Amino acid sequence: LEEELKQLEEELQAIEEQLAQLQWKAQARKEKLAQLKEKL
Amino acid sequence: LEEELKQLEEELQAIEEQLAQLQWKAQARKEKLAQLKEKL
Amino acid sequence: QVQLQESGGGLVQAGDSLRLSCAASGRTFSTYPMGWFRQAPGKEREFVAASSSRAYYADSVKGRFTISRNNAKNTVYLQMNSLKPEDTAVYYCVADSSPYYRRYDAAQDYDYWGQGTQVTVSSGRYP
Amino acid sequence: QVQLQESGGGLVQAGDSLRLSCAASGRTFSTYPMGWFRQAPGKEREFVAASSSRAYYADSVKGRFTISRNNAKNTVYLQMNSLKPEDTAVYYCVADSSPYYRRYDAAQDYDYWGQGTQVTVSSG
Repeated sequence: LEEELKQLEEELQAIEEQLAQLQWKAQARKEKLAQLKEKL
Repeated sequence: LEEELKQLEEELQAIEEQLAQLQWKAQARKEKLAQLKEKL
Repeated sequence: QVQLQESGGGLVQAGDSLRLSCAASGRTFSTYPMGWFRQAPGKEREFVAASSSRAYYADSVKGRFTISRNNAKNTVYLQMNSLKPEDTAVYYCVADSSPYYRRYDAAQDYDYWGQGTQVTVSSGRYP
Repeated sequence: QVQLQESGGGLVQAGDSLRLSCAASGRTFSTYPMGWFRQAPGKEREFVAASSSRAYYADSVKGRFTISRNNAKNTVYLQMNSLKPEDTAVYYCVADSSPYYRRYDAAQDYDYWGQGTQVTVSSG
């Protein structure tokens, strides 16, 4: 059970790292998109 | 510019599908984690 | 052990229903997305339905099939209504154990596969 | 087509500072993570720094190097202080154009690579 806990905690950390980068990638694209739609 | 617009929107949609799944995966693991911590 | 055991297939008449069950008996399937693929005679494995943050359906089964889950029993269900002979196939339960992104309709992105259950739907015209 | 062009390398003495520049000239790069890798003699390309939601640094350069970006100019920079002979390497600018997850410290997860600029730090 202790190893299950550890692996669960590692998976959760791995998901947090993915979410951090993807949310930054989305925010950067939303900003660029807003600029482009204003231009168009 | 029109091509940039289309690709930005496709990328944002792909990022939103990833975020939806990754957040559900994280929430499910947090739920399991609390249960495991209660067992332990 | 780990198993995914499907049950509930069989022979039915066109227009009837069937409920497929997938009993996951490994461990911790609650954190995994789960779904169903089907392989018709001489055709490739085709996506049917998946469940994670929401339900996903192949266009050919929308409004007829409903996927649902019961975590307490570690099971996922495929309620199949208004069955057609074109739905005859072997139906496979799938699960995604990865903490990384996986595409819900890509067979190769699910790492656990059941053995499959046969669903046969007889046509309304009988000889 | 799309490229990343590094400049600012050269020969330097131990203890000095140096600033590397990388101009991205393909398309917009403000939505992409950008970073630096290096290859020293007889070693593999190794992660130095990356910039996205935040700055990341290899342990071997933390507190001596800074990564920054000028989005308007489509450029990324590597500010280097307290240079040592083991910092001698070819320094490569990199970019990640993917809308999918990519690991900031894995060379294979960057799809755009500059040609590299040589930095040489001679011993005192």
